[PDB]
Amino acid sequence: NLYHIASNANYSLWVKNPIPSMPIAHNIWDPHFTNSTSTPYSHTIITTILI
Amino acid sequence: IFRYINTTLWAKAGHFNKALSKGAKTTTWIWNLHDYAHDFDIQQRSTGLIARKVFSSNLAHLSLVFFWISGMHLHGAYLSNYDIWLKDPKSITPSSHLAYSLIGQDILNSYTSEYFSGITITSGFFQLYRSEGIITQSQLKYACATSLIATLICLSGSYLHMQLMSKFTSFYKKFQSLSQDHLIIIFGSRSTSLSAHQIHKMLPANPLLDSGISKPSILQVISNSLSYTLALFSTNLSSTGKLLNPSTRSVFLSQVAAHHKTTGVVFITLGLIRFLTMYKSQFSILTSYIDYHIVLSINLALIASLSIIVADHLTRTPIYPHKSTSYPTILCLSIHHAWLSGFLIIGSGAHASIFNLLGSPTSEIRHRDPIYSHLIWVCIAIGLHSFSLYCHNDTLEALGRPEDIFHDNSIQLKAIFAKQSFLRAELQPDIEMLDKKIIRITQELGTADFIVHHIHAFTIHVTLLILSKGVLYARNSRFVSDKLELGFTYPCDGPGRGGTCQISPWDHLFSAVFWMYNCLNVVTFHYFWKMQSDVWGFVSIQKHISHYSQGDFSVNSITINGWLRNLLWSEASQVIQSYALSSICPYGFIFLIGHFIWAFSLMFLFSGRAYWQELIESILWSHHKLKIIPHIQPRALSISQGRAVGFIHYTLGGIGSTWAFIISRLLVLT
Amino acid sequence: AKPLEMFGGVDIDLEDTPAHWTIKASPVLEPCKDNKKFHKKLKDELYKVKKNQQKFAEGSAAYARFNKKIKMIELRETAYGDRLCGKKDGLPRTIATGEWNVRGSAMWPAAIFLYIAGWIGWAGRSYLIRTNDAAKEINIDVPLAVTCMASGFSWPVAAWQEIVNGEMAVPNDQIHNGGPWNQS
Amino acid sequence: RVPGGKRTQELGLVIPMADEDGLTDGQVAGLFVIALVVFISAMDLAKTMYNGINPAKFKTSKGKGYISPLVKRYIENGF
Amino acid sequence: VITLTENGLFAKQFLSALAFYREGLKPWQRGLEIGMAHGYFLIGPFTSLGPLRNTPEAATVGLLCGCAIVGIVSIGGLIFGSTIKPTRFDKDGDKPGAGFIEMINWHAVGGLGGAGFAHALITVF
Amino acid sequence: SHAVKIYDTCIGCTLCVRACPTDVLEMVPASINAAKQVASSPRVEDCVGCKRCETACPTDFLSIRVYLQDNEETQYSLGLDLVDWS
Amino acid sequence: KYGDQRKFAAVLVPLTTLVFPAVAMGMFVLYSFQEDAFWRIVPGTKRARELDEAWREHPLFANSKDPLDGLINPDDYEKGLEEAWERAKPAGSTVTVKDKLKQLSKQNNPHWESWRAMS
Ligand code: CLA
Ligand SMILES: CC1=C(/C=C/C(C)=C/C=C/C(C)=C/C=C/C=C(C)/C=C/C=C(C)/C=C/C2=C(C)CCCC2(C)C)C(C)(C)CCC1
Ligand SMILES: CC1=C(C/C=C(\C)CCC[C@H](C)CCC[C@H](C)CCCC(C)C)C(=O)c2ccccc2C1=O
Ligand code: SF4
Ligand code: SF4
Ligand code: SF4
Repeated sequence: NLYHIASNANYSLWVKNPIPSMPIAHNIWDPHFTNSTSTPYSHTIITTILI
Repeated sequence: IFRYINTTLWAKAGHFNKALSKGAKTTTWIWNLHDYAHDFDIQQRSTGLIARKVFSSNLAHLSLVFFWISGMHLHGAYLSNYDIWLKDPKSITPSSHLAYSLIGQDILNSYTSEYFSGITITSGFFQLYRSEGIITQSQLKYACATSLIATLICLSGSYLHMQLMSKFTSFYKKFQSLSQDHLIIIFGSRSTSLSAHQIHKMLPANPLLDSGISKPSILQVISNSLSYTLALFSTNLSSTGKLLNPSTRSVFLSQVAAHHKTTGVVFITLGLIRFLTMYKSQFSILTSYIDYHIVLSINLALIASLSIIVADHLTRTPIYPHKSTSYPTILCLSIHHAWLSGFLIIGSGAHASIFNLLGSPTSEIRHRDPIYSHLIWVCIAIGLHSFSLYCHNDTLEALGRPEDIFHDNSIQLKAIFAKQSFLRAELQPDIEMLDKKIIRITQELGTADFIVHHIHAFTIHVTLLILSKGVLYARNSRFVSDKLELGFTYPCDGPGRGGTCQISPWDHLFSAVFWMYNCLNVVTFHYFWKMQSDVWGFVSIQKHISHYSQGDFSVNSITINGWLRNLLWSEASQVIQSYALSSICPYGFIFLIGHFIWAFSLMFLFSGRAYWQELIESILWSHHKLKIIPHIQPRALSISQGRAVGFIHYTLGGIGSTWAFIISRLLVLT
Repeated sequence: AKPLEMFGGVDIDLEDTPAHWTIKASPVLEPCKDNKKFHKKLKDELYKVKKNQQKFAEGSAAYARFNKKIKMIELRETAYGDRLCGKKDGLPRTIATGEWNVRGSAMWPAAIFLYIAGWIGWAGRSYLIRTNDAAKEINIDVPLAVTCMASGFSWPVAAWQEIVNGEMAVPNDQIHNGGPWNQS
Repeated sequence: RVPGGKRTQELGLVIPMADEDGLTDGQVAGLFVIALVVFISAMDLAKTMYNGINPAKFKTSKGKGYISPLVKRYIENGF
Repeated sequence: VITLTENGLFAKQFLSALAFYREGLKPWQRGLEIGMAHGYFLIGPFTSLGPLRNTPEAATVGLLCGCAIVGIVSIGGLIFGSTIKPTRFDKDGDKPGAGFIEMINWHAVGGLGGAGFAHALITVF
Repeated sequence: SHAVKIYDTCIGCTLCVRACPTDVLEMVPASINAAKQVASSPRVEDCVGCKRCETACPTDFLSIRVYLQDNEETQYSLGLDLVDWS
Repeated sequence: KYGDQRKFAAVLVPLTTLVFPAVAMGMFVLYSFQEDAFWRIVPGTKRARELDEAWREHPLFANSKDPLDGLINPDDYEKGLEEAWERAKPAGSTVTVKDKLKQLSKQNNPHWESWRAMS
């Protein structure tokens, strides 16, 4: 848990504005998703994340 | 003869079975007494008594059905708004069912007419009465009187035949006589009698109502005396079913009368043909199937199949006047007969098993392994195929890949044979509508219809697998080699051989009831969603159609989430938000009660009787402490009884849940 | 210092007097006849039933039955006025503090039910004691059964007189204690 | 991101994402070295637990065993 | 109990003439024949109605997936031959199960070949 | 294989022997009851475990007790038909 | 960029959720056919016999399985039991303590742990 918060997460940004922000559990790497468009779990071209 | 009809056995409960003669030592005795009540085969005395009991009980049940018909007729004559429904059926909901003003139950009666408040009936009896030319209250009075007289006659006949029939009685075994007289005199000579009834009382009456004279000059024209109208007054050429009656939105009753006349002629001619026709192949079946349980199973299967044909033919082959627009009536008439088809099919399987255990089976039981094995394979194949197309669509829609799912706008599985099945109906290239309501439009079958039909096939095949496995493996098996000596219904043979629970044919029925229920719950949901989405609904004057579900089926029923959201959640808003709403309060309450009963069944389904026996003993300790000794010793339910109670509560609760869910929604929408 | 905000909405009495031990002194509750939610709820009941009534004919029997229902609703409104309801729901409350002298108290129904339930149990126990046979449980001796049923009225005294005189309970060494848990 | 649920949309709750990397590849490799050490030690422990204690070691194994001086005291202090 | 579909003349001669049963075939020949059949057939379900069914290639993906299926079933056959060790294909005086292992290896080779041949036919034609 | 044990409370019913579907039980002479006979289980390797013997035993608590041993099952104690373990 | 950790994912996720599970399943089905398979729960394995004998070879655990282990001086116990039975022996009873105990120890249960005959 500590690693995934360190690497695949946004603790450095959530700590600044915790009330409206949302933490990240870890990235999503699943080849079954759409290789096109953008999943509802990612900010367009950015990687996929879980709260 | 009748001097032996004595009440001395009324006080002596359990007299009919010699296993209950020891007295009620335990509470298991009560349940056994109730279980063996109608099991005439195992009861005391000779085989002649079995025949007497069977025939007289048939007559008594027939009297019971006649009493039920009489009650419906009296409700229609004296507790109904059938008058205003006759005058204006498109604005008045049928109601022959009131509720007393007690405990606020007054909230159940709802506005059906300006002078009537009551519970909207969905039995379709009003449409039947109108199709039966019943206009005045006197006609319903005399129908009720005749049904009561029939009840008394059948009750007296059941009473008499327990002593008219004797040890020498043999008329029930004369199967040639039974088949011939039944076929000819009933299917032929009574079908033409009903054709006569229609030609002489419906066509004189129903055209008069459709001609706009609901007055019918009171009795001056309605009371027959209309031999200037001609039998085929408004056939309008065409073909029967191609052109519906524009006023009542049904097939013209002249065509129905012609149908009954021709069917009676056909049945009479078949009875004449049976003097010399194809035989000597069903002859092994002829000799080996002369027994109560086998003929009972055959008749149950036949009647259930006829029930499902009735369910599918009562909805979009409209026969009854003003019935196609009455959507709750159509829904009820389909679904009730669907459920009865399922239940009577299950009963046919059970009595096939009973016949196998009592009588001697036939040749097909010797290669039972290939039969019940290819059945297993086909069940697995169509389960891993039909359902999973739903799982595949669901997963790929959740993943955001709608172009990879099985839909019309995607990889599409065309219903090739159904799309080429324009043979049925073969109507003209448009729809029919009576009054803001769609009478019938052809169901355009696509991918979702293909998948749900395969789901139906899979569920039917699994239920049949359970039934045929119970039937074929009744006498013996590779697991237990003396299942015949264990009887028809038994909990198990013991925890040995790894475990032998639920090997009896009774337990096979126990599982088959669950699987039949699951089979036609999907049938009920498919019908209930498809009709709302694609057939029923309002209209627009510009030929545009606004259905009730707004075409949700072809776009949502491809995924399980679609069924959960657009059927069990969005269409359950009517039943769930039904408190304090006059008509639909009981439906919301019954929805809640059905959930409670269904969950309550799980206590019997999941638990064994030993835990309950030990708990009962712990409680009996406290009872004995205070000198409260029940000498009918408290015993927990037997294993078979526990399973039976669980199955009954499960099916009853689930059926009640669906019942409320569909009926409340259709009453609100209409 | 405003206990309402300190405790997240709930308010505390803050006073230690015996006069506040009654339920009627609670600040959560309020007499129904001066509660806004009670008025609104029963007015909505009257409005809904009246709106249903207008849908029917004036001279019909349904109209008369709806008039009777309206009278029942208004009688219910005036009868529950002295009953306590919460200051936010308007639904009258049932008092389960043993008050014995408030509207909607649970002491009177408790007493009535306990008497009649003890009556039922005592009648059944008397019948079982006087019919020490299984044949008498399936074929009830109706005269004896109704005799015990009528005799059960004196259960609160007869039962206690049996308890103290050693005629109700039985020593544990005379009934089956339960399964063995040891032997070796 | 396409939010779901009423509260996220009606409050504007957002999930910030760092534009940097988080941990460099060197740090991940440093963690993976010790993860591999844990993995090897855990496989060894699984082997030892699977095989269990060998009492017959006193016939073949060298040495003569040892009971620590506190373990003797704990033996004779009671139980 | 003899039935037409298993004990008839045609059924018996068809089962006996299968690659698994045909007389006079070296184990590698049976493996090669079965593998060619499997590899040629397995390409179709992937190159069509697959995840990349509409891509310009849409067939090399199917080729890779079919070769993967052939390899997986060959690994399963190797597990079977190293655990059950059928000895009906071993010649006399050989390591038990050697014939079955040879058959499975040549099934893998034949699956590769059949998959490649189906892909070549699809691309060329 | 299961474990079928016969206790002293046996009264020589022979019902347990008659109810056994695989001839596990037999009657042996004895002197601890008026019937001068007690049951015995010389062939429990053929005991499937159906417990019909326990159903048939009329003593207050069964003079014959079958102890199920599932981690012990043999081909005879499982009633294997399609498959041979020998 | 916020990515660039997916270079690790594209190797690890396929590896540990496909290659490792498949290798583990194949190794498990291979292990299922060893004579040592599940030797701690499955009766009649060779390693179980060797472990039991190894325990019995330890000087402390030689007479560990005997339910009667513990009697420091069994001769004294037997003599006291015989003396106590002599004063209570019924009339001209011919049963001694020694043969009574010998026949009370010898029962007839051939089908007990008969699975100690294959491995
Ligand atoms: C024409 C129809 C018909 C007939 C004549 C029979 C006749 C018979 N069946 Mg049978 N059966 C039928 C249909 C039929 N069945 C169907 C459709 C099924 C499938 C469910 C079965 C399943 C079945 C089984 C599994 C068994 C029988 C048995 C029997 C025999 C004894 C029945 C008995 O004593 O029960 C006495 C009657 C009862 C116990 C009725 C109790 C009420 C039921 C169980 C619950 C119904 C709940 C109700 C609908 C909802 C309540 C309303 C709620 C709001 C409160 C007898 C030969 C038994 C036997 O031994 O055969 C030889 C047996 O084991 N049948
Ligand atoms: C539908 C149908 C059917 C069936 C059919 C089938 C079953 C088919 C199959 C088919 C198939 C299944 C085919 C296949 C083929 C294959 C092939 C033709 C292959 C080839 C291959 C090759 C040629 C290869 C080569 C190679 C190798 C070997 C290695 C190296 C490389 C190479 C490439 C050189 C039936 C009769 C039932 C009926 C109806 C019709
Ligand atoms: C609860 C339970 C019992 C105990 C339940 C018993 C003994 C039911 C009998 C209790 C009385 C006699 C039922 C009478 C009806 C109820 C008292 C009231 C029902 C109607 C109310 C709504 C008024 C079993 O014996 C049993 C046996 C096998 C499998 C599962 C179970 C099981 O789940
Ligand atoms: S659990 Fe119940 S059904 Fe199963 S073997 Fe035991 S007693 Fe029979
Ligand atoms: S049934 Fe019981 S009491 Fe009778 S002989 Fe067998 S073991 Fe003895
Ligand atoms: S459990 Fe069954 S097989 Fe075993 S001894 Fe008892 S009756 Fe015989």
